[PDB]
Amino acid sequence: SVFGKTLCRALPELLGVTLGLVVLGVAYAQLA
Amino acid sequence: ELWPWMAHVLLPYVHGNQSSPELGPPRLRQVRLQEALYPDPPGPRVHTC
Amino acid sequence: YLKSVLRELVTYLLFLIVLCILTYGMMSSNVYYYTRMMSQLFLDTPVSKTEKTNFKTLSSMEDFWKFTEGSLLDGLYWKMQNRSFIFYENLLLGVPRIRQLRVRNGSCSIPQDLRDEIKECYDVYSVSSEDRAPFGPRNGTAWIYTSEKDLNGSSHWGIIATYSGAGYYLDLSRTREETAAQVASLKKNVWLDRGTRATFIDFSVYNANINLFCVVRLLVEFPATGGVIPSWQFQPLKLIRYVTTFDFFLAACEIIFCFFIFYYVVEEILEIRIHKLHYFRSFWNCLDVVIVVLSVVAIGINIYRTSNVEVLLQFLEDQNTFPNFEHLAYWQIQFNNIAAVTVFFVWIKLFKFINFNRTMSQLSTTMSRCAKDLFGFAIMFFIIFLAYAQLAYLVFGTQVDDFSTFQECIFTQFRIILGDINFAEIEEANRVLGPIYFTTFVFFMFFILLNMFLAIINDTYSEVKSDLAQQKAE
Amino acid sequence: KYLKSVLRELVTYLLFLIVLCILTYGMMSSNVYYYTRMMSQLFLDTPVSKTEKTNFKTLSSMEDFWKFTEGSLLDGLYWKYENLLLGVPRIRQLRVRNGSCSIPQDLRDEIKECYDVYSVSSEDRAPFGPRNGTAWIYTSEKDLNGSSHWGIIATYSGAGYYLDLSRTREETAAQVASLKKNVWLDRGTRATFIDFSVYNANINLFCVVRLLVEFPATGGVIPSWQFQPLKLIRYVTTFDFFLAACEIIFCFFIFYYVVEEILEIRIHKLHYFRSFWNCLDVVIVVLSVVAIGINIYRTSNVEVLLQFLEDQNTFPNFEHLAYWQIQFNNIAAVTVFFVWIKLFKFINFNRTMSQLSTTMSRCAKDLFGFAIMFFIIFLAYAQLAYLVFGTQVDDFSTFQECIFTQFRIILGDINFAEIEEANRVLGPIYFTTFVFFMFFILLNMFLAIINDTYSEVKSDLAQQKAE
Ligand SMILES: C[C@@H](CO)CCC[C@@H](C)[C@H]1CC[C@H]2[C@@H]3[C@@H](O)C=C4C[C@@H](O)CC[C@]4(C)[C@H]3CC[C@]12C
Ligand SMILES: *[C@@H]1O[C@H](CO)[C@@H](O)[C@H](O)[C@H]1NC(C)=O
Ligand SMILES: *[C@@H]1O[C@H](CO)[C@@H](O)[C@H](O)[C@H]1NC(C)=O
Repeated sequence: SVFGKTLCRALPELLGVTLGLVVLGVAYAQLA
Repeated sequence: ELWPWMAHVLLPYVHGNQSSPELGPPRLRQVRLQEALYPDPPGPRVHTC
Repeated sequence: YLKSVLRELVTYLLFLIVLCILTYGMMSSNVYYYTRMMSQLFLDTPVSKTEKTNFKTLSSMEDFWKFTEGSLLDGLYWKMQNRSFIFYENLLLGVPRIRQLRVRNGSCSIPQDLRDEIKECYDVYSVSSEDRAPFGPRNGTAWIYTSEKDLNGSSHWGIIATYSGAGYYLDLSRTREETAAQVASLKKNVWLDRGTRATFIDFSVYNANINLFCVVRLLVEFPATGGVIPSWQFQPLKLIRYVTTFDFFLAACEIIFCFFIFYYVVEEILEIRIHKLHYFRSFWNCLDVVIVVLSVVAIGINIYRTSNVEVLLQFLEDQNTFPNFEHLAYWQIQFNNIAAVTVFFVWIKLFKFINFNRTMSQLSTTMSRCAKDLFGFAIMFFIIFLAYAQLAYLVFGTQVDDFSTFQECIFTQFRIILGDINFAEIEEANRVLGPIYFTTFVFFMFFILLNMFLAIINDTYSEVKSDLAQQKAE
Repeated sequence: KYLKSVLRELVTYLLFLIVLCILTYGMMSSNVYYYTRMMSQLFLDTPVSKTEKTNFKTLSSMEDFWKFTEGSLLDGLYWKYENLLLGVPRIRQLRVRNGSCSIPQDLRDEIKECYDVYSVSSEDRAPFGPRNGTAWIYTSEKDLNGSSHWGIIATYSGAGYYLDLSRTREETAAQVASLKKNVWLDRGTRATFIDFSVYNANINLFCVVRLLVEFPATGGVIPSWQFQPLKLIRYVTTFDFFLAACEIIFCFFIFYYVVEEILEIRIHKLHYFRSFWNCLDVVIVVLSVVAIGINIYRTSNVEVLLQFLEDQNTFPNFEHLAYWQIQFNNIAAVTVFFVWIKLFKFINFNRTMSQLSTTMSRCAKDLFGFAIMFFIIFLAYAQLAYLVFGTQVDDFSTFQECIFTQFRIILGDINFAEIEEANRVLGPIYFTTFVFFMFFILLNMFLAIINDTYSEVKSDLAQQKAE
């Protein structure tokens, strides 16, 4: 039962990391 | 070269002794636009059509 | 405190990614290669052979021939290797139109004492003080003394040069031969005479290499007391509705964004009706409503802007010989606003910190420990990496063709890291001690040296977490 | 007291390292690559004939070899890259004798001879063909300065039927035609060597070239080549005087190191081979002593080639020089690696570097204990792949080839176009069960150890600092 709890609990952090990824990715093209 | 292509590979494919029964003749529906195009400067394509 | 912090936090994060995606999509900024070059080709050129009489510093009030028969003449007849060719990056479109705002007699009352010296000069913009008689030599309407109020044009309300709804103006032909003849006729005569306060012109462009529309407005405000002020307002406008496999993803993102705005607007009305109302002194309920209000805009603007742009671009052929095609000025009046409104809330929306403290940036600047650790690893990784490069260059120097020059062994090893091994001749060049190199390099680069980097990252994250927890729980 | 001795040791080590780095880098001239590349492109890429394309790299029959020895070989050797010949080329043949099986009695009536795979006990020492001269009479290994070669299939001996060609094109062509007219490349042949050397007076660089053709007992042809350039004057300008000075100071440095080591081991009778920084210093010293011995050996006899630029008429035996040059390079390239690695004891002066050092010194035991359990599974998969695919893929032919192929798979360089078609069942099973047990399980264990030990050591070190 823990394999679902440990994935539903860490969702905000994963979304934050993905947000960091996408903002750095759009920055990578904004200097062009 | 489209005309030689069709005359050489496609027409022998459609007809023949038995040659892959077709069930239907072909068609060549075609559009014109009416807005005559002009060739681009030298080079295949710059960005897009 | 167990649902919301786990619900609108996640919703806001997904909202953030969704908006950033079509922010990227919108972020074309081809102007730096399509409007900067276009402006330089139209505003950085010498009117004379070599002087300062360019568009940056206007030549003179009596330089009508020197100005119009210059870069301006290089717009109607742009001849390169009557014509449209400047730098092989733009073409012509529509029909030129130049407005000569002549402030004729009416500048000041003329008494019987000293009116014989001067009483009609280029004064401030007015109605009964503008061009009322021929602004100099003109047999008929060359210096047209008529008010073009019915010209379907709105005054620009310029600060440096006051703009009115009337003023002498004329258009050019589909080429420059007639335009040059008219300019010469008006220079031998007087139409842009000393009474002319400022001159205005508008133009369009095609630029078939990068399909778009360009709207340019040029203003020369030659003050009567001397000098001249240049103004160049040029901006693009394109239509890429649906031809590609990526813009459809942008349309889907826009639909998802509209659904998110609906979700946030159907959610905010309940916070005012059921929940106690007239309570906004929180600075947090304030952003929630203003963001939604601004987001409603640019949704009924983007659709309207697209529809209007498509409608205008549809009639792009009948202006070859038409009198005037400079009615697109109304379009930019919106296009820049949506260009501004879109950045008047994307910051504001990203300006929401209810979820995590703003002043707690002390753990985003004390992470220099991570940077320091990452530097004591690059000097412990390059020593092992250079020793292997030297060994490869000494063993495989003469045979492989990749470990030939020391500057090439580095790139070969980096390609090996990226999974681009060849191993067809590394082993062929030396049956023993050759595969040993590759095997030990792989074992020490992917198993024992790569993972210390991940351990460092892991420890940095754990330390940041622990410090933040200790600080916030103290 | 600690700082003074440590800085003295560090400065001495830096002088040693810089001397070694200058000495090794002054031995690499960029023209050696160009020379070998052009030699290979001339002798191995040009078509055998005008109307054919089967170059020496793609020989496919015992008849194409006879065209090569009259086509690209003569043209490249007796050119119009701008090199000149010295001595005379030599061609040698290794054969086996008839009757080397115990043929099964059942079908002994149909077949009549074996030419078994090459071995010392099955070599053909009897004369054959017209008993003219050396080309048809067995010559002992000792009579002719020979040694083993370790070809692709097996290691060959130094004996065999040899023949020395002539200097110009006509006589060599006539001799080759005479060999072809008779049956010199019989069905019993097992190896063919062609050896010679050139000077290329344009740039001072000897070149010793050896071509080998192998005929396996199952038909076919296997070509191989070896080109070794050499520079054996070494006294021409100021640079090589600087090089000699560096050589002598390097000898003095290694003398100082070895005497220090012998004194140290005299002090500590044992328990000296555990610090692991002495076990590496002794390896460096031994490697340097071997390198200096090889250098002395290969520089003692260099004059022998000097009386070959006088255009003699004989075969210059130059195998030892090339072999010892290769060996000396393969020793220098490892002593440099180890002396560079040894530098990991003088960079603990910082704080982060000290933590990394103690981390790696504290998780070495677990890493070594786990590299055994990893390599056992690795070898099990290697043996499985060798047994299943060891006949038809060509990537699992030998045993070590399986290990190298698996290592390349770890880097993500699988082909899978032949694994699945060589064995539709038990091949994909191997591929799938290999990725699940490596990228998911067995490569997430090194990181776990390195992730736990780093945190533990940082905690302990920080507590000690705050203690
Ligand atoms: C409440 C708590 C549990 O007790 C949950 C913890 C969630 C939290 C770790 C998540 C939530 C949003 C994430 C940030 C993102 O919004 C944009 C960025 C910018 C980027 O340059 C770096 C990264 C950063 C700061 C992210 C850092 C991690 C964050 C702060
Ligand atoms: C090889 O030896 C066998 C043994 O009897 C003999 O019959 C055969 O003729 C030999 N081969 C040749 C080519 O003579
Ligand atoms: C072998 O015989 C003699 C020397 O033994 C020599 O003159 C002759 O040319 C050689 N070749 C042949 C085919 O006789």
